[PDB]
Amino acid sequence: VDKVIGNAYAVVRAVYCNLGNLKLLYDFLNTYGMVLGVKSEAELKKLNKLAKYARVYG
Amino acid sequence: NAYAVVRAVYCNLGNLKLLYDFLNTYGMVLGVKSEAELKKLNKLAKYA
Amino acid sequence: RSNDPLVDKVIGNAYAVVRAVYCNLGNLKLLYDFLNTYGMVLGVKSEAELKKLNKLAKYARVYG
Amino acid sequence: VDKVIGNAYAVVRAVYCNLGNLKLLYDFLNTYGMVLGVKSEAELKKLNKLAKYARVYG
Amino acid sequence: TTRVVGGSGTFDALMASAAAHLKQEFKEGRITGGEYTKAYIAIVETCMGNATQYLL
Amino acid sequence: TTRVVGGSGTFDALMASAAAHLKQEFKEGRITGGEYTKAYIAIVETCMGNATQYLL
Amino acid sequence: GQRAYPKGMLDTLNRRRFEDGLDYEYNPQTGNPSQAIIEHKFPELPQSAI
Amino acid sequence: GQRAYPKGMLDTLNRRRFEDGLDYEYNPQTGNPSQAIIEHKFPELPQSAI
Amino acid sequence: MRKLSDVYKVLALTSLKSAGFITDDKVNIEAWGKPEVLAHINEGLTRLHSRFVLRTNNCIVEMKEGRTDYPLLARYSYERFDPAKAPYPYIMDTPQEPFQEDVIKILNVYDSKGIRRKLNDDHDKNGLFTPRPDVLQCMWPRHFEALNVLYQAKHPELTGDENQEIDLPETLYSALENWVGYRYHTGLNTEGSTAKAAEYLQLYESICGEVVDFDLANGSMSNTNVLFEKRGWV
Amino acid sequence: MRKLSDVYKVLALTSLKSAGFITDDKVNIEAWGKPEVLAHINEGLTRLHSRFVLRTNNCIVEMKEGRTDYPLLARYSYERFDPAKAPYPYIMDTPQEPFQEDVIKILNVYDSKGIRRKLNDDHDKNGLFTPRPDVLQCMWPRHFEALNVLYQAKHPELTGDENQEIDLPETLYSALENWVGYRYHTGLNTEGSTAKAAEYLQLYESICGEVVDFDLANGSMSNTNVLFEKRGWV
Amino acid sequence: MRKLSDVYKVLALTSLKSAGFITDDKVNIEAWGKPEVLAHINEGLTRLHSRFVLRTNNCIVEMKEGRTDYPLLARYSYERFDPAKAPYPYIMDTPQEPFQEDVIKILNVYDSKGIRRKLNDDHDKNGLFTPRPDVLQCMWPRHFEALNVLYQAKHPELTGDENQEIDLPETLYSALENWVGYRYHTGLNTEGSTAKAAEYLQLYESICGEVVDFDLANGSMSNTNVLFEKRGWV
Amino acid sequence: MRKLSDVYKVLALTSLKSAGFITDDKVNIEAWGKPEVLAHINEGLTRLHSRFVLRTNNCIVEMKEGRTDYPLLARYSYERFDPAKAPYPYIMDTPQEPFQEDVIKILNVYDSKGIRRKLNDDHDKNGLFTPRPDVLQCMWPRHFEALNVLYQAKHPELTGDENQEIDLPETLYSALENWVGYRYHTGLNTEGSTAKAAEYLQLYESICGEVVDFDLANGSMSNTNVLFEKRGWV
Repeated sequence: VDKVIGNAYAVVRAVYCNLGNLKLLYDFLNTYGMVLGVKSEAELKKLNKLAKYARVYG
Repeated sequence: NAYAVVRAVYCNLGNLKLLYDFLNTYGMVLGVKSEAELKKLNKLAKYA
Repeated sequence: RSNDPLVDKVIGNAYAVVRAVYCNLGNLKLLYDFLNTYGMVLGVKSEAELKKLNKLAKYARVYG
Repeated sequence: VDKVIGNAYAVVRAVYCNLGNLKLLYDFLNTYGMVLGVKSEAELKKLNKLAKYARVYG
Repeated sequence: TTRVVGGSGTFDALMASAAAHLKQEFKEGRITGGEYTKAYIAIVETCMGNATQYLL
Repeated sequence: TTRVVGGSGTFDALMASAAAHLKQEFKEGRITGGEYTKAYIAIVETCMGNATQYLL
Repeated sequence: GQRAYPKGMLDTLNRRRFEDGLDYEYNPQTGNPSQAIIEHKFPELPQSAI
Repeated sequence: GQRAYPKGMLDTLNRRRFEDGLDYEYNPQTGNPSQAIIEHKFPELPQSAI
Repeated sequence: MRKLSDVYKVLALTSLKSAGFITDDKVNIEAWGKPEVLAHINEGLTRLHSRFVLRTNNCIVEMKEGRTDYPLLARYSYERFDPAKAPYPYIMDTPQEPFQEDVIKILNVYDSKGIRRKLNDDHDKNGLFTPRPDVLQCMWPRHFEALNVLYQAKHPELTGDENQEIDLPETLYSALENWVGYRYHTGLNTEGSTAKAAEYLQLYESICGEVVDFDLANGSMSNTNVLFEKRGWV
Repeated sequence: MRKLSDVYKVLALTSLKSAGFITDDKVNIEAWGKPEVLAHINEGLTRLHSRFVLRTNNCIVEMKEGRTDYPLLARYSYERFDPAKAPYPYIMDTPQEPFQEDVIKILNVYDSKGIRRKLNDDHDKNGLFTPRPDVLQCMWPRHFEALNVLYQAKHPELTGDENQEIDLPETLYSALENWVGYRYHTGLNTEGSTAKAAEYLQLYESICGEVVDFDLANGSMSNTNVLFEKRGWV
Repeated sequence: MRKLSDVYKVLALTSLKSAGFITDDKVNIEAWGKPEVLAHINEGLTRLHSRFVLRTNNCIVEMKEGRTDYPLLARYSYERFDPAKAPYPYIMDTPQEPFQEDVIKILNVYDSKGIRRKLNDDHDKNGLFTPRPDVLQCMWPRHFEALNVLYQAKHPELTGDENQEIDLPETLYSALENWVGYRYHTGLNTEGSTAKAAEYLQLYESICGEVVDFDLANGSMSNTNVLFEKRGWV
Repeated sequence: MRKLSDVYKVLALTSLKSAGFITDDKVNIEAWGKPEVLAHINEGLTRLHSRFVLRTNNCIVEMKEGRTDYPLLARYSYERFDPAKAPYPYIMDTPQEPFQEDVIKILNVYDSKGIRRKLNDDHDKNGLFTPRPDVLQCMWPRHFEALNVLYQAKHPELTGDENQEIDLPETLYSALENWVGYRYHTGLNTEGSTAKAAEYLQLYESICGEVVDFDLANGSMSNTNVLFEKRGWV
C-alpha cells in the first residue's frame, strides 16, 4: 500500500525500530569468536572486519 | 495504468518478434511413419 | 481518452511487430495446442534426458 | 469499430492480456529442445536464439 | 614591370611579395578578406617607388 | 624579396624580423590578435623602404 | 459596425482568432487595440438640426 | 470579451498563469497590463440614434 | 513566372553590376560565383515568402495506425519515399506536384469528414497540436482519416538548374534584387561595400513596405461575420 | 530539415564570405576553422531555441523509491545509462529517440494517472519543485508512478558529423547566419571586423523581431477559457 | 552539464579568439593563462548565480548546546571537519554531496519539528537572526533540534581540474563567455582592448536581460494566496 | 571566506593585470607593491562595509564609576589593554574574539537589565548620547551595569599577513576588484590610466547597485508592527 509518511521513510523507520535486535546480533557476532568457510582467496579477502577465524575450502 | 501495460508489452518486444518469426518460419519435422496420417496433416505442415 | 500517443512514444516504430502478433493470437493458440499434442520429434542431448520427457512423447532424436 | 481508448492502444492491451499464454508458449519452446527444418544456409543463419537443433533440406 | 601579376620584373616581385606576406595573415585569421585587400592596395605606391630605386 | 614570406631576401628578412619582434608581445599578452596584425601591416612601408636602402 | 483594422497590427491567424471570438495577440509596436481597430459608429447629431 | 494581449508582454507560462487565475509576472519594458492587454467592450451608443 | 536564367541576367544588370564575377558580355554571371548567388536567391525568396502570404498550399496527410506524431517532411511522402529514413509513407502527392518540403507555418487543417480541428488548444480533444513548426500531433488516429493541412509555403528549393521557373509577383522583383545585393555586398568586409549593403537592405524594407501599403501581396483580409448569428443576436 | 554539410556551404557564401578559412572553391570551410564554426552554430541554435518555443518535447521519468531529486540529465536515462555516475536509470527513452540532455525550461508535468501536478507551489502537496532548471524534486514517490514532463528544448548537440540534420524553420536561417557572423567577426579584435560584428548582431535581432511580428515561430497562444465555468458564472 | 575542459575550448573559439595564449590548434588555451581564465569563470558563475536564482540548496544545521552563532562555513561541516579552526562539527552532509561553502543568501529555514522560524524579526522570539550573510544566530538552542536552511547558492568553486562539470543553463553560456571576454580584455589597458571590453560587458547585460524577459532562469513566481482564508474572508 | 593570499592572486589576473608589479608567473604580486595593494583592499572593504550592513556586531561596555564618556576604542578593552593610554579597561572581549576597533555606526544599545536606552534624544533621561561616532556618553553610570551596543562594523584591519581570512560575500568580490583597480590606476596621473580608473570606479557602482537591487547584502527590512497594539487600536 502507499504510505502517507513516505514509502522509503516507512522502511527506514521499520529498520530503526529493529535496531535493538540488530544490536544483539552484532554483539553476538563481535564478542563470540567465529570461524567461517570460504571458497577461494578472493572471497576470503572479501570477509567482514569482525571475522577472526576462517577456513578456505579448496 | 496505461504506462504499465505499454511498458510490459515493450519489455517483451523481442520475445514477441521471436514468437511471430517462429510462427512464420514454421518448419517443424513431424513424424508419421504412415501415409494415411501423413495425408491427414494440416496445410501448414511442411517437412516430414 | 485515447492512450495512442503513449504507444507512439514507447512502441512507435516497432508497432508492426505488436500488430503482427495481435493478428496471430488465433494462430499462436493453435500452434501451442498442436505443440502440446507432441506429434513431433524432439531433439535430446545424450541418453540421459531421453527419460526426462512427457508421458506423451511420440518421437525423439538423440545427438552426441 | 473506432475504439475510444485508441486504436493502437486496444491492440497493445489485447497483446498484454495474452502475455501469460505467450509466456507458456515461450517456455515450452525454450525448455523442450526443438529440431527444425531449413531450406538453405541463409535461412539457417536466420534462425532464432532458442533453436538448438536444425536440419538443412538440400 | 612585365604588365602581369606575379611577373619577372622588380615592381611585380615586390608587389607580389608584399601580398605573399599579407596572405600569411589572411589565411590564418587575424584579418578578414576586406582588410587584407585594403592593405594590399595601399602598398602599390610604396612598391613602385622602391622598385625604381632598386632597379636603377 | 623572394616573393615568399620568410624568404632569403632583405625585404623578407626585415619584414619577418619585425613580425618576430611583435609576436614576442602577442604571445605574452599585452596586445590582442587584432592589434598585433595592425602593427605588422603598417610596417610594410618602413621595411620596404629600409630594405632597398640596405641592399643598395 | 465597420471595423477598420490597421495594416500591420494583427498578423495572419491572429486576425482569424480575432474574427472568431478567441483571444488574440497583437503587435505592440503598431499601436493600441482600443484606439486603433476602429469600430465606426453613428455620427453625433448636430445641435443645430434639433 | 475578446482580450488582446500585446505580442511580447507575457512570456510562455506567464500567460498560462494569467489564463488560469494565478498571479502573473509581466515584462515592464513592453507597457502596462492595464492599458495594454485590452478587454474589448461594447461600443458607446451615439446620442444621434437615441 | 520568370526563370532562374533570366534572374541571373537581371541581377547582373541592376544589383550585382560592379561585382567581380560579371562576365565580359555583362549579361550573365560567371560559373564561379553562381553557387553564391543561388544561395542568396534561395534565402531571398524564403524571407519574402515568410512575411507575406504568397503561397498557400495544402497537402493531405493520411492516418497510419500507431503513429501520432506526423512530421510534414518530404521523406514521408509517396512520390519521394525514402525507405532508409521513413518506415511507411503517409503524405499524398501526385507525380506532377510532389511534396517539396516547403512548410513555414501551418494555418488550418480539415478532416476527411469535413470537421475542422483546432490547432494548439490545450482543452480540446479533436485538436492537432504541432510540437514543432513542421510536425503534427494528432492524438486519435481514427480509421479512414486524412488531413488537408492549409499552410504557408516557401518557394520550392532552387537546385541550380537554369530552367527552373520562379514564382514571385512581378512587383516584388525590385526587392529580391535589393536583398541579393545586401547579402553579397555585406560579406566583402570592406568599408565601401558594407555601406552599400545597408542601402540595399534598407531599400528592401522600403519596397516590402510599399507592397504592403498597397495590398499587392494580398495581405488585407475581410470575412463574413458568421459569429454574429451563432451567439444569438436575432 | 537541412544538414550540417549544407550549413557549412551556405555559411561560406553569405556570412563568412571574407573569412580566411574559406577554401579555394568558395563553397566550403577549411578543416582548421570547422571546430570554431561548429562551436558557433551550436551556440546559435541554443539562443534561437531559447527565445522562441521551437521544440517542445516530453520525456517520462519513472519513480524509483528512495529518490526524490530527479535530475533530467542523460546519464540517468535508459539507452545512455552511465553506471559510473548513475546508480540506476529512471528516465525512459526508445533507441530511435534517446534522451539528448536538451532541457532548457520545464513547462508542464502530468502523472501516470492523468493528474496534473503544479510547479513551484510552496503551499501545494502534490507539487514538483525544481531546485535547478534541469532537476525535479517530487516529495512523494508513490508506487507505480511516472511523469510526462513537457519542457522547452534545444537542438540536440552538433557533434561535428557532416550528416547530422538541423531542425530550424526555413525563415530563421537568415538569423542563424547573422549570429555566426557576429561571433566570428567579434573575436578578431580589429576595428574593421568589430564594427561588422555589431551590424551582424543587430540584424540578428531585426530578423528575430520579424519572426515574432508575423507568428512564424508559433509564439501567439489562444486557449479556451475553461476557468469561466468552474468559478460559477452560469 | 558541460565540463571545464569543454568550456576552455568554447572560450577559445568565441570570446578569447584573439587572445595570445590560444594554442596553435586554436581549440585550447595554453597552460600559462589557464589560472587567469579559471579565475574569470569562477567570478563569472558567481555573478550569474547571484542575479538569478539558479541553485537553491538546503543544508541542515544541528544544534550544539552553548553555541548560538552558527556560521555556515565548510570548516564546521561533518565530512570537511577542520579540527584546527572548528571545535565541533554541527552541519550535516553526506560524502557524495559535501558542503561546498556556497551560501550567497539565506532564504527560508525550517526546524526539526516543522515550525518555520522568521528571519531578521526584531520582535519575534523563535527568530533566527543572521548577523552576517553566511552566519545564523539562533537565540535558543533547544534540545534535539536542526535547521533545514533553504538558501541561494553559487556554483561550487572550480579548483582547476579539467574534469569538473559546470552547472549552467545552456541558454546562459552566451553570457558567461561575454563576461570572461570583459574581464580579460579590460586588463590589457590598451585603447583597442578596452573598447572591446565594454562591448562584451554590455552584451552580458543584454543576454542576461533576454533570459529574464523570457523566464529561462525561473525568476517569475506564483503562489496560492493562503493569506486570504486566514484573515477571515469567508 | 577567502584569504588575503588568494585575493592577491585574483587581483593579479582581473583588475591589476597590466600593472607593473605583476610577477613573472602572472599569479602573484611583487613584494614592492604589496603595501600599496593592501592599503587599497583595506579602504575597499571599509567602503563596502559602510554602504551595506554587512557586519553587525555587539560589544558590551561595563560601567566604571566616575566615567561618563566611554570611547569604544581598542585601548580600553580587556584583552588589548594599553596602560599607557587607558586608566582602566571597561569593554569586555574574549581572547578568541578581541575588540578590533571596528565601529562605523552605533545602532542600538541595550542594558544589563534589558531596558533599551534611546540614542541622541535631548529630552530623554536614560539616553546615551554619542558626541562622536566612536564614543558613548552615559549620563548616569548606575551600579552593576553594562551595555550591549549593536553597531555597524567594518572588516578587521588587514595587517599584511597572507593567512588572514577576508569576510566578504562572494557576490561582492567583483566590486572590490573594481575599486582596487580605480585606486591604483588613478594615481599614475597618465591620460590612459586615468580614463581606465573612471571605468573601474563606475563599474564599482554598477555592481554595488545590482547587489542592492537583488537584496544580496540583506538591505531590505521587514518588522512586525508592534506600534499598532500600543497606541490603542483594538
